[PDB]
Amino acid sequence: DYTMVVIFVIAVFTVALGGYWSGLVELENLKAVSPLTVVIFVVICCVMMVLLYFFYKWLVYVMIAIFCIASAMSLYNCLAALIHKIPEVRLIFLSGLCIAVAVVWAVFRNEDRWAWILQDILGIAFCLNLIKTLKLPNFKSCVILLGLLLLYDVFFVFITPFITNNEKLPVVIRVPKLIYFLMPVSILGFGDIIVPGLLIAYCRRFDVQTGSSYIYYVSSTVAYAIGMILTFVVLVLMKKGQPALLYLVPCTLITASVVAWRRKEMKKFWKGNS
Repeated sequence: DYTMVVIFVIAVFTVALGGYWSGLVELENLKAVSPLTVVIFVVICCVMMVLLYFFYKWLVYVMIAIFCIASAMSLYNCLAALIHKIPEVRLIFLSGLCIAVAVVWAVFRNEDRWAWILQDILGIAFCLNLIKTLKLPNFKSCVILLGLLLLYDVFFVFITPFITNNEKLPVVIRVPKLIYFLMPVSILGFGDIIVPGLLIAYCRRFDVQTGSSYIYYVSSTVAYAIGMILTFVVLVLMKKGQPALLYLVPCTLITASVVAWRRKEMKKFWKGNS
């Protein structure tokens, strides 16, 4: 099907652009001018999932509204830069366009014919903003967060078989089967684009901080693409829904570690340039 080639492009240029955009912000700061909170992150986080499981009805609409507002803000921030490069009334027009798109998507949520493109655009903007704004301070935090979320995925795949209202969470990216375009789905969540996206952004940021090159950014992006290809290959071969993190976290972490080791730049990479 011609969706494993489309969702591979949507989920790779979003990560690559987010990492490059994050490194572009860091270049201006140089020019013009956590290990203990993991327990709280685990607690609070899983509490949110428990609340979603217990109060799905009246807690899916608040999640939808939060997604609408956050995606509208992120889309405005993303589209602002492109026009800032191009040589206020225009800014308020862009804000109106973004809020109109968000409200149109919110109204047309269950129209599965053309709401998927609006959800994909809003989600791409949201991920492109979360990859840039969220600043992981050091590779220790990157490893901790990626390993924790890999363990969360493992729990996802190891608990659901034991167990086995009409709304749909907007946390996912939906693409129909692009072979005759009812339509089936090709779902890829936000946590498979953001969580390694933060690591590739950190690789680009560290590369910008240390001299001027593209080794870490290119290596992380290539390894992420290869991990996505491996995920698709495993999905095709074994007729089972395998979480993408399980194949995206090792491929990126291992290659970052190898690049750091084979460059005498591990100590700074692990501690941070600070």
